[PDB]
Amino acid sequence: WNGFGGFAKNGQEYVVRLNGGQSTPHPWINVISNENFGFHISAEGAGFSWSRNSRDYQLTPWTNDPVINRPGEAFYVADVETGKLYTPCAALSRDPEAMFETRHGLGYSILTGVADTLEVELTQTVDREKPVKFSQVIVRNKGSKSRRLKVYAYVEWVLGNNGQKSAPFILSRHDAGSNAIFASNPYSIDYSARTSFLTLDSEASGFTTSRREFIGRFGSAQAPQGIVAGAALSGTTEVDGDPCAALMQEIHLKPGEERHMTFILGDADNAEEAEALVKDVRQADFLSVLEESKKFWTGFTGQLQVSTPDAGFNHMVNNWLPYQALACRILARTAFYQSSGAFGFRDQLQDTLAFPDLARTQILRAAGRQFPEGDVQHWWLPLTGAGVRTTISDDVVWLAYAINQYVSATGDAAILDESIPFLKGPALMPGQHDAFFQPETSERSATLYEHAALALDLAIHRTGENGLPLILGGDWNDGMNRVGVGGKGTSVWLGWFLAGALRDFIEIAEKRGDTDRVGKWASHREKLRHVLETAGWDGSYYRRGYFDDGTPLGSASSEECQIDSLGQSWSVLSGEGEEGRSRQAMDAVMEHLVDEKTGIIRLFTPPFSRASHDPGYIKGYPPGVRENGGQYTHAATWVVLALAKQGRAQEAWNCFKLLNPVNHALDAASSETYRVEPYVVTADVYGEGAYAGRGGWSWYTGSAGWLYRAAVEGILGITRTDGKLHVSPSLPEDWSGFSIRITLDGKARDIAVSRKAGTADVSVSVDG
Amino acid sequence: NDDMDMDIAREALSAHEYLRSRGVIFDLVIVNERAASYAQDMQHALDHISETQRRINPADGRPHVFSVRRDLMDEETWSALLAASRVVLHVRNGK
Repeated sequence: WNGFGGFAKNGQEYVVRLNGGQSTPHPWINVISNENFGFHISAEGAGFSWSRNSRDYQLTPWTNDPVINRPGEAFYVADVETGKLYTPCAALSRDPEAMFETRHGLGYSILTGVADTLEVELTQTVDREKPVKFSQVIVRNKGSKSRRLKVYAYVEWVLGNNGQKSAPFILSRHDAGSNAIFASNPYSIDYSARTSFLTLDSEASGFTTSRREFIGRFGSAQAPQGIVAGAALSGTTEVDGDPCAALMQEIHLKPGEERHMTFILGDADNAEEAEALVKDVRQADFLSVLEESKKFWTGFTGQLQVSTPDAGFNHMVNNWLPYQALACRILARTAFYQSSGAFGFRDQLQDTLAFPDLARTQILRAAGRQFPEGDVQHWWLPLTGAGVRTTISDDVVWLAYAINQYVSATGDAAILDESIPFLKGPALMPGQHDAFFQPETSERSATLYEHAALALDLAIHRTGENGLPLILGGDWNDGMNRVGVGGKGTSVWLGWFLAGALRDFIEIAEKRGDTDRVGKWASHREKLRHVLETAGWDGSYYRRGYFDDGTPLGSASSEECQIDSLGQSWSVLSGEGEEGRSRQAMDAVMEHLVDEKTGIIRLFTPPFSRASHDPGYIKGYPPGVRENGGQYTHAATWVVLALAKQGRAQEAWNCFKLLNPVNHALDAASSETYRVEPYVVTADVYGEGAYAGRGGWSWYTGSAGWLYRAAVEGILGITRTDGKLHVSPSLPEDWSGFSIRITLDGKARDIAVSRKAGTADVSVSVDG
Repeated sequence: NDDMDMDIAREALSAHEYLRSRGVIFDLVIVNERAASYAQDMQHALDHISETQRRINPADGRPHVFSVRRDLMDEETWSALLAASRVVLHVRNGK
């Protein structure tokens, strides 16, 4: 219960209440998407439509302005006789005597506005398979006299990458036999055959495709001017400097009945295809798809259910974390802050790690992008596939991690034998770090074995004189670039990760059978681990790496980046290393964790203030934000996983409660510094300077899935080792017991865990 | 499309260079709508005056001067170029 909004029980609905004029510190958006469509709606008015991919394709202007956030879609139900307008959105009505209530659910939103006895309910949802979005407007009158109202639907058509470029070259047409408005952008680089439609399920009284006539000068979203300066909305057909779409319907409602209306917005290729789509949708029903989406989200999120005593924990885990993962790092790789629609290689590898067939699809898609030289495409487009081939090192071995994890989880060797063609291109030139070009398919087929072998051989060839893997151009943290570039930039995290991968690759090679390569892997593992225990220790913690000048990184002798946490976590996360050295590393990690007053988990204790070895553009970051010594949930998730795995469960959950956005500083109004939605996990949290305790770049984060895995395997203790679910419980001192409800292959189990052990169906020991 | 004017071209390129000096950057494209009877002569005449402006700009690729002829390049591309222009001016019909 906060001053703005909270939950609606069961962790499936978030209800935010506001008056007329107030607003959240940041847009409290909810993202709803499908395989080939998506949008997200704030708590007071927003909307961001895209047909194929974001950034390159978009429908409404994407103004990531936290302070203003001018809405792109508006709906007015203004009065005819009196003149006072009304709007379900909270950011449009300036009347102080108004009540707005926004409910964000699993794949839908409902905004209810009450102002002077008049009720307006706007329900936004999306259709599966067919890319299109539905908006139901319900007008309810509870007064004593009949009222005449006009319902409006305003949205500005911008298409392509950025606005104010394609604006003078957007064609708008109005269908006569159908109540639809069509917008096209022939002046586009690639998407020129795509047309967008705004349609009404009834006869629209008027249309106006022009911002000059709808809003015009001396006006804004709250004061459209044209809404009150008369009502003769002229039908605009000529192409002007500002494209939009406005529909006007006259309604006369008597007290006692509710008026229902449906608006349709979509985009599809081909004019006749769009015509067929709008024709089908016009007589298509609105509710049935809504219950279909609700049932889909309930079933997908209902596979795993918990009954822990923690109220906040019972909401993020049940629905919100999987929903965010699916809507951000699976379907729609775009939020209000970051819009990266390209399929990141490592992103697509690590997104599917908490589940079944989705991981198989992602891994085969990733294998489909690979060069015979050994390296892989960093990212590509879903349709064209034209991406980049950079010098990032860990990308190739991330596929190795994904494949070995999939083998460990499922155990199906058939996926290991699949046909995957190679590619070809201009390779690389030793004067740059990346190239765009366009990859072309070839006729050299192989399976995952050859791809893994090529990636591993590339990693072996790209090794330093000290034995540790080179950084070349960079690593996972792209901010720490310009450390290699023809030099000797080594790392310990990469060595840990490669050792962890080979620890099971030796087994899979022995099962398959190859001695000339397993001998090489054994020798490499011995050499690498000898380097790690010899040239990998600072005295109390693991280092980070070495610069081109030989200066160690992650040591106390440097003025910046003195203590790290990634290598310390991955020391036990990979599995190798000594127990005492691991415990000392955890004790050192506790240094940057004691900062409970701010409530973050810093990555590097000394922020990169000045430049001494040019570790990249991290020095460009303000000291204390993002990776510049700030907080990063992805980094801390591995830390809490390591804490749970080693045995320290109480400390693991104590740190986890700090990581959980719920019950984190901002509870009701106690910490306005957080400024970001508490029902989703964020990626950047600031803990230095005047903005200490402020989050940033939520939703679109690669930490939701990792946090879900940490909860499932570390806190809950359930895991999928080989077919049968293994239970390794370690409860805190404030839960006593709980119950896990899981389904698999149509079989449902309700395992009740007490303080020591037990099961509801029958008594059995752990790992049963 | 006249070949008698042969004076609005210098004024147009003077406007282009004046605006490029003022700060705004835009591309000046000249289109030869005449057939092959005098297309080469018109091309030579316009080159003789645009060669002093199409030279490479020190420290800023090719400068914002373009010359095309309707006789060679395709009619559909010609229509696309005319549509893509925010403003169209005719040598005969105005000044």
